[PDB]
Amino acid sequence: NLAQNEEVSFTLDGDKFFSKHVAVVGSTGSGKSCAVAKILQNVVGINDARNINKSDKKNSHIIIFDIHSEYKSAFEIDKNEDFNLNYLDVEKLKLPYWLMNSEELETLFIESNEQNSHNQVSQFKRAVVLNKEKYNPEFKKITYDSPVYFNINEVFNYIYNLNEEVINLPKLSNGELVENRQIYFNEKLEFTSSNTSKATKASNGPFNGEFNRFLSRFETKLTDKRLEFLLLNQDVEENSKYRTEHFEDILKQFMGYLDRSNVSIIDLSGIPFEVLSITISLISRLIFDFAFHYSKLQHQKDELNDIPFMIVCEEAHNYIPRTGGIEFKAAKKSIERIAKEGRKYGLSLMVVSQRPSEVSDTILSQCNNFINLRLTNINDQNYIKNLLPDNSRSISEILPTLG
Amino acid sequence: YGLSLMVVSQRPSEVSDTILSQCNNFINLRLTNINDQNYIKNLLPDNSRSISEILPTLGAGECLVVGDSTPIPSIVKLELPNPEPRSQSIKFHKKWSESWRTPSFEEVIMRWRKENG
Amino acid sequence: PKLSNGELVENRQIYFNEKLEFTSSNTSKATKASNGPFNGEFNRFLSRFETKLTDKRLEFLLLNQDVEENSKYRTEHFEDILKQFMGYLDRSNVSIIDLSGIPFEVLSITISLISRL
Amino acid sequence: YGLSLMVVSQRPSEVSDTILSQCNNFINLRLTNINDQNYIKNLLPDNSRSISEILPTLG
Amino acid sequence: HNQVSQFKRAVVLNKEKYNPEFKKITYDSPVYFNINEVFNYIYNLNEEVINKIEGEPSL
Repeated sequence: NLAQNEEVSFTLDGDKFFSKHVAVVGSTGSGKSCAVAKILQNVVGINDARNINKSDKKNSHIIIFDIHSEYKSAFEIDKNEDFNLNYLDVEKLKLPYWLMNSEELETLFIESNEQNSHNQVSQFKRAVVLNKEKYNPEFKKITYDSPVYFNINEVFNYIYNLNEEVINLPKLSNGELVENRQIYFNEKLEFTSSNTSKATKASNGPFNGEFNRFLSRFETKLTDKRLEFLLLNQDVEENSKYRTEHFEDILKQFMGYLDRSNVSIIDLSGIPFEVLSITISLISRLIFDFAFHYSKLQHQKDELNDIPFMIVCEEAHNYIPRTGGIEFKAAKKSIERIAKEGRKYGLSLMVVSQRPSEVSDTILSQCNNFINLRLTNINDQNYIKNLLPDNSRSISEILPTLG
Repeated sequence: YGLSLMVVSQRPSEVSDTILSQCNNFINLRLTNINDQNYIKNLLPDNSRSISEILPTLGAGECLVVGDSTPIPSIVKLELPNPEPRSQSIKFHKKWSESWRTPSFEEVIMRWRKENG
Repeated sequence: PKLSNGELVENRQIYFNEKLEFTSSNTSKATKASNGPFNGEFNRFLSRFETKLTDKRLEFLLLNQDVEENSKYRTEHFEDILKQFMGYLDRSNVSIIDLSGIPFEVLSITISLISRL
Repeated sequence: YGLSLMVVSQRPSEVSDTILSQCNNFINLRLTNINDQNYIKNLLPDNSRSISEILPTLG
Repeated sequence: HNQVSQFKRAVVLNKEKYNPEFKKITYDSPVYFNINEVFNYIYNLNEEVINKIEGEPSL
């Protein structure tokens, strides 16, 4: 209802509002979360804690990137009204680590708080691609960026075979002269000493004595409970139940199609600050790929997307900052991917934030609708007023005077 | 060498000045951004800086022409093209008014990889 | 440079045809080996370069010459190409260049190429 | 997280602007430096600019 | 740059040696690291001499 007159009903053009990006910024105390929740209940069909869409389930799609777990009650209703919510907390989230491109894998495993040693990134890359090839023989082209299943434990055991003491033709001190190195992944293995010689050379490995602390940090990662949502600890059966043929199931639970939930909250409260960007980028990349393939498949029949996706980004000033370090590179890349393109393939981003003066302009300059609440910071006011397509003596004077 | 430019932009304030200043003739439609207003005012010749104040008020289908080719600035009404230009954009609201429609979510994943990758 | 099999390479030009395996660094005198000036300095460069080559959405650039029949194109495959942009093949008077499906990170490069041509 | 700031200074033009802008309420005593008064005026909420002209006079 | 790298390396080494139980020994970790042997570590790096006699490895 209009602020000036409470009897007149105020309405917009819905087809021109959600189909394009919207920026939602403001300040604490003005109910910015209040406005977001009201718009969300209006669009999904929550009215007076009751679902209008009882008999039939409307095709409303929403995925939310939550960092507080302060939006669950915005859609948690009594069960009798049949409005299910796909609550994806840190515990229930299942994101395989083998659908993960080169940069993300390297940043997750290889990158450390120190300076890396030579011939470490290359060796790990070779181990991962070789294990991908070994586990997936059916697939023709297997590369470092190929999303195919592999075991991180086998790669660790390969790096655990740092201790080569018998070769600088194979000379391995397993059995007598074992040739194939594929047994490296199966077991940790034990070799003999260097105080011996034969027809060939029996001295230290070319990589000998250079991965030691890399094994220390790496195995520390392999036994991390906070990172349990990557299915990293593959020893347990449930972590190994998901395979290349199971890429289907892990993606339904993002779309909520496993439980036909119109709203899919992805609660990222327990995600470590070191792996948050990788998670955001992976989810964004897979959503964009799904939308791209889905749209391109339907061009043959001469119609566009049937299931549009709507993504909201709770305080996105963190992972797409205006200025920042290398921590949030992949998240920025993926959010830019869905920002610049996604109108063609059926994707819309309603980014929400508290500080719009600290969010990257490469994503803020593309929202065709804005709902800004009360502002207290002057640079916030100036930046918002400059970004707004229409501001003529009536929009530039109201931002601080809001209630 | 037979190359001249004509620029089409929603926000003239963001296009680099290295080209917009090279334009001699202008087709100015309705504008609602003060920065665009001022930037256009600055680039326009002084002969129309008085009539240039009408830019926030051009009705639908009306454009203001300023430059050398026209003898004097004028407001020209433009006839609709035939066939009309249309973009196959997706509007989200009607697709959200329908029931749940499964993608069958199999052939898309098959299309992810053309043969094997 | 010394190969793993021991054959010294006199011409580096063999690198073009295939990849080659080398020997290991040794501090002794009978088989002394030293790392090259560019040893291990292109690992991230190589990874990103393979990532760019293996992209399926960038097929218009014809980057996968190794397995596809994209090596057919030559210096001989030429100005009949140029006439496609400008429309002399079908005698089209309007050269519309749609760039909706082009991925965003290669849009500027393609625009620059067409403009310079 | 349960931590807040109540900033105290005599030269607001010298304190970094990226914390003073975080302050929501103000306790303004007499100010005699014009460069500080202009800053405190520009940082204040709009409803208080008219009443803020008392700062040089408060005693 | 070399000073920063050497100092952080020495601090990490001392922190790891004196705190074996902790795993993610980082340069910001609030664990004990004595400065006398860090200064000594810089001293010995500044005065180290490598042996290049043939046969034995260069240590």
